[PDB]
Amino acid sequence: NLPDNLKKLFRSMAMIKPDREMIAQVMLYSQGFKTAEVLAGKIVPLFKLCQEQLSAQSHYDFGLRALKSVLVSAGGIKRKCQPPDAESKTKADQIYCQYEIGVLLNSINDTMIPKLVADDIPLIQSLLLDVFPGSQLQPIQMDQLRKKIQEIAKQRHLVTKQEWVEKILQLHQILNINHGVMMVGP
Amino acid sequence: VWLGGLLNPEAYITATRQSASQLNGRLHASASFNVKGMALEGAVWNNDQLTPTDILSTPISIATLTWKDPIFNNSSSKLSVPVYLNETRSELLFSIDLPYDQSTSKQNWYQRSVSISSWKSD
Amino acid sequence: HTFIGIPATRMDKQPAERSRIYFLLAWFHAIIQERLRYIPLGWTKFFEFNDADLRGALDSIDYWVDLYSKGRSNIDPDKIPWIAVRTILGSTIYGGRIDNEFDMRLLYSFLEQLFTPSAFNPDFPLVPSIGLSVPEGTTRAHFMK
Amino acid sequence: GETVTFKKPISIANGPKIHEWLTMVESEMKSTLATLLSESLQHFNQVDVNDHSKYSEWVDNYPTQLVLLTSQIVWSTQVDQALGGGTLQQSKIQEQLQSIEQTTQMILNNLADSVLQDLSAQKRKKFEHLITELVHQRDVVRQLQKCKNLTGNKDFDWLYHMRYYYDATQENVLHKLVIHMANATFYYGFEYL
Amino acid sequence: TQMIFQNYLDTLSNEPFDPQEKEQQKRNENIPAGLKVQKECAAIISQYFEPGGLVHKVLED
Repeated sequence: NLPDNLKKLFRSMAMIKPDREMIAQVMLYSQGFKTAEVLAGKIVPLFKLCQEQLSAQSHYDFGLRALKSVLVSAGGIKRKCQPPDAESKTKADQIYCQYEIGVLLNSINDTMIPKLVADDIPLIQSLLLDVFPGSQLQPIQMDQLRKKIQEIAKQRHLVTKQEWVEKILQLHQILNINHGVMMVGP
Repeated sequence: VWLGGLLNPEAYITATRQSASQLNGRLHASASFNVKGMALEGAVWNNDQLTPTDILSTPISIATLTWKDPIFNNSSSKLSVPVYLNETRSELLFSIDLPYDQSTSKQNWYQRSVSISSWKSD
Repeated sequence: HTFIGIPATRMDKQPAERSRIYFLLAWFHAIIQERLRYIPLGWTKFFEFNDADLRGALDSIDYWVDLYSKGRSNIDPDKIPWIAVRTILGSTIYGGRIDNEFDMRLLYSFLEQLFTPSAFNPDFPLVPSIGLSVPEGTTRAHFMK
Repeated sequence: GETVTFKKPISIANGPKIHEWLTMVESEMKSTLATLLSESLQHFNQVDVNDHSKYSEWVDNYPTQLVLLTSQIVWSTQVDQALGGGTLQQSKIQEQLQSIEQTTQMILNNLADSVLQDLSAQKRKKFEHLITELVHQRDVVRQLQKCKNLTGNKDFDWLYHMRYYYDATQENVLHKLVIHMANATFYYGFEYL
Repeated sequence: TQMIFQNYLDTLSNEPFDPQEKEQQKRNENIPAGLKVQKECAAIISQYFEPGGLVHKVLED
């Protein structure tokens, strides 16, 4: 595309598709994940799928920026999640390998499912197992807020429905990750 | 199936992967799916190996594509063939390894530019 | 055409094996460029193989081919850093503007087919089918004929 | 939020004009970093690698910008003495390299656990950066341990990458560090980052 | 929809229509005629709001 008067003064370098696998592997290492290597080979695949196997919405994004953003959160999450001869290691070793996979999911579930829609929330579940078998999403351990949230609700004559309270929390989490959060909805 | 004829080959194939993972679990040529209607451009099918030919592109009755892991060793000797979406070669679907007629040097096969098309007008 | 730019007061300079390599570049540069009119068979797309690239390569060749033989009227083929010259003319000049991996694959075959120690063998094969082998010479005028 | 006291104060009180003292900070900025880089090389070059107790102290002594260069300059030279010059049985070079591939590998883990602990962000990014860097070193080195027949500290399988070489024997203080990659050679601008 | 209906009803026998009664009740709590009326109304209609009730059947149609 360079002007017809610069395609001989410059040196073109093709940067079509990057190296997510690598970027992710090392990305996790800086967080403290000892599994990273193994992990990355799954986090990336999940993304590639979620983009072509989850209802194509307008507020859906699985670019590189997304993959980096999530991996970064997994760090702080892990920094606050105390981890758990022959057949002694193989068994004990696997357990740890899982602890990391859980922390990773906790991040996906933190800043990846709030984006999901209705018909997509079930599909993502299936996809997550094929990628992260040894685990499944967990609840929102935030009793602190849930307590004060349930108070204001009844105060504003609001129906403290379950699914409802869930979203308010979806914000507190995603906000402490992506300083720029946007709430799309009808 | 008629891959190239579909509306989204990229999707179908990337789906037959996990369906094949739900079972016995990289792609391979010949638990697995079967595609029909392809077209080998540059060579021809013979004795189960890519062989030279004076004719441009020839059809492919059908072929099996398994997702094993193994048979991927003697590739250093085999030839790599891209599976675009059509003659345009402006859209790659998936790479595939296929044995070739070792009569003609490997370098010749490279400069031979051999690829496989899914959709083909007529 | 490729030669109208390559002066004798730069191609006949020591080592003596430099005259060869230049010609090789002209041939390699004449091929890859000639194939653009046979897309998608010649190439997946149409890469801008301008002369500027060629000029750059000549400078690089004049580096490695003149770095490991500065002063000597000759130089041994196997003593030339082809893995260096072929890489520079591959993923940072000619193939630099290549996006399709399979395109580079093709490209590099031409490189590893002309820019190598075996490319010096007397009567090196260029276009066998017709009977075309590298001209045994060591000067500009020599190759021109 | 990082700080790096200069090696030569620039009293603006003396009466320097607007650009007078300004052109000075630029000169000193490069001067400071110039010297610090050398001192860092001296410090690291006098500390145990396994002993991560002191290592964790070495990092918190210099600016992240420099903290990395040192690890890069150190990595560069080590890979050479491990390749020789066309002379050194396959085992020789492969053995010399196996070490570096492991030594740095051990460090990654020491930091991998140190990052998972409590520590500010500013101080963290430094470690997060070092991590990323050492990962490059070990990875690159491994790529070498895959080449059955290597030449020496001049093989392209080594020159392909961007190596960093220091030379305290140099007259200048800036020009001491010479970056290399392929046949190209540049000079570290010493621009505080 | 059922959630919204309650918000309206609740806010009725809670939030006074007249702004004066709201200020006078806010400084007195730390039942003017108005707010008292609202309640009686909310009760008479309440039954129609619940699941399947009038409002729903009409709002849907």
